[PDB]
Amino acid sequence: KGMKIVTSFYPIYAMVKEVSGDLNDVRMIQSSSGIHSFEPSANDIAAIYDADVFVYHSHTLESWAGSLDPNLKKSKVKVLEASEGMTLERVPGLTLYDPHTWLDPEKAGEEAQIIADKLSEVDSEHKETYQKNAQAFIKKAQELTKKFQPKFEKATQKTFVTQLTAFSYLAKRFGLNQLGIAGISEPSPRQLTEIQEFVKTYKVKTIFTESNASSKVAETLVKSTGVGLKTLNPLESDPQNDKTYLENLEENMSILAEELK
Ligand SMILES: [Zn+2]
Ligand SMILES: [Zn+2]
Ligand SMILES: [Zn+2]
Ligand SMILES: [Zn+2]
Ligand SMILES: [Zn+2]
Ligand SMILES: [Zn+2]
Ligand SMILES: [Zn+2]
Ligand SMILES: [Zn+2]
Ligand SMILES: [Zn+2]
Ligand SMILES: [Zn+2]
Ligand SMILES: [Zn+2]
Ligand SMILES: [Zn+2]
Repeated sequence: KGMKIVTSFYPIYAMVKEVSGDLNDVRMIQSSSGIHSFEPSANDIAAIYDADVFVYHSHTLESWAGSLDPNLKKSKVKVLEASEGMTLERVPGLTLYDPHTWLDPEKAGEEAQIIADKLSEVDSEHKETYQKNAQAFIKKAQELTKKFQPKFEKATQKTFVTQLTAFSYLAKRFGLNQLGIAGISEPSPRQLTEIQEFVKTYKVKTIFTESNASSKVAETLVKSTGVGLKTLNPLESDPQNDKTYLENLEENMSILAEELK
């Protein structure tokens, strides 16, 4: 029992719980369905306003976080932006940035260090603990990287196609390249030829889709490309299981390393 913390979505909950080292109680706004386009409910906003601290990933994703001001209401709350001053990257083809930072383990460690630095500024008593826990995270996240950097170096092919384009940072970590499919749901006889040419050019043996994807899109994908489907998890929603955040990242990069080697 300590500071009452409430987080936006899963990865923030996980990072705050790993940095806090169970020093205090942490909760998460239960974001039904999508977190990428979601404005909070009455209970959620009222409960974050009655909490010791509420932390969110970035203003480029949780736009509704900047609409808060405890000074003009119940002001028990400290609003922390876990990714303040991080180096995000514009989206190709165009100001909009790609907020999917947390999928890169080293960038996840960067965000965890920021979280620890901002949480020790609010909880002096236990700063030595925060800085400690985070510094262990950085180590693990580092080890993980060194575990996969070589097998992705030996990787024959370094490109993967996905229905969910949320892995730019994970790809840049290991020198890979992600691409997207240009057919969504009933494709034309011309779009079919184009997709065949695309699958040929890039020698695509498998198309990746969001975890718990819809069946209607998977069916048309398999029918249009002619290849099987594997699953990648953006961790936008807590996959209820007993695995640690870095283990959930290792899962994604294991799937990738198997497909590419
Ligand atoms: Zn208290
Ligand atoms: Zn989604
Ligand atoms: Zn997303
Ligand atoms: Zn910001
Ligand atoms: Zn950075
Ligand atoms: Zn001290
Ligand atoms: Zn404390
Ligand atoms: Zn490195
Ligand atoms: Zn399903
Ligand atoms: Zn869990
Ligand atoms: Zn491991
Ligand atoms: Zn899993």
